[PDB]
Amino acid sequence: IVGGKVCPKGECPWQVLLLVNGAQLCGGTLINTIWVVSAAHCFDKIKNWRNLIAVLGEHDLSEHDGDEQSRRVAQVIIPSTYVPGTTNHDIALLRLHQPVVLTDHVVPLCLPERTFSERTLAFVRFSLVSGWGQLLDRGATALELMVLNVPRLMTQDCLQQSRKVGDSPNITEYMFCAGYSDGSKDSCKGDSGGPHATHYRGTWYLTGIVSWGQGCATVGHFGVYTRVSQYIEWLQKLMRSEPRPGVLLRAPFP
Amino acid sequence: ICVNENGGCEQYCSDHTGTKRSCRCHEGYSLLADGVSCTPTVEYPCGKIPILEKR
Ligand SMILES: CCOc1cc([C@@H](Nc2ccc3c(N)nccc3c2)C(=O)NCc2ccccc2S(=O)(=O)C(C)C)ccc1OC(C)C
Ligand SMILES: [Ca+2]
Repeated sequence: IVGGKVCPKGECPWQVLLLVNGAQLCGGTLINTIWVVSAAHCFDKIKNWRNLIAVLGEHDLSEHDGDEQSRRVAQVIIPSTYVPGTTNHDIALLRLHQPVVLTDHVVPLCLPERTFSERTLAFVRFSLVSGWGQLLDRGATALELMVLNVPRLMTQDCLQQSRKVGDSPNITEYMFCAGYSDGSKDSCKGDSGGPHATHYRGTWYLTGIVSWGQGCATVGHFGVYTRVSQYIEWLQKLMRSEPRPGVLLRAPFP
Repeated sequence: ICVNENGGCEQYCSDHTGTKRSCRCHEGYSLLADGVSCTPTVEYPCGKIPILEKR
């Protein structure tokens, strides 16, 4: 997160930290006691599927305070339409091996209904983005959870307000832009998979996933987020499904 | 009705027989008698920050 602030301990209680061999991989969002939503691209280079850990109640990476809860990731479900090394359909649904225990520091974010998300949530201008990613472009990652408030843009306006680049991916209906073109505030690579959380009438909801962009808080470029509202039915149907052998599962989308 | 201002609902809105509307809540919440408001039924409902709620 570039140009944000420290999320006070327990204020982003749905934030997930994904680890592979004890190293920082990505972020994620807890949606209930056993399921985590993250980005499909976080798993593009994974070879050891059995060393994937999700940490809930995390805040400061340098110290163990006792509120952290670690769980093995039993399953990583990716849509059939997602192609590794590309940007479209950037979403993963993670099943934890054992449920986490809800506490003041571990709370799920609401996965909203599609209609509510499209009709109401998509019109809330500002939303929070969080993670332990890069504090600057080509800079060090954060030791404490960082949070940034970003405004959402209509795709036409994002394309009109952006500096044109070669081989730059298209902004599909499975994505949305959010952030600033002035190079001061963005989510970045280490924040990938993390939540884009929207407040509505006293409750927070999952509207986006940190997905991609140019560089990191690059002038003339906005952050691109997976548009979670396209995946509600897909996510809900999978959460009602029985676990399958093997970590990675590709599931038909739609 | 749901199309405009969330049909007055705090959370989810379902349209019915023309002029009818039903508000609904996410699990861990129940709808109040006003027919729009959602109240938590559990200790840790989704989308609420306990440290802020207890403050
Ligand atoms: C669909 C994802 O595609 C991309 C992801 C990223 C990185 N992520 C982000 C996220 C938000 C960003 C933002 N808001 N502003 C600026 C830059 C941003 C960069 C990234 O994760 N890099 C590392 C990476 C990239 C792709 C597969 C595995 C990995 S990885 O194995 O390192 C994994 C640990 C993330 C960069 C370029 C991408 O695509 C190009 C074609 C435009
Ligand atoms: Ca810690």
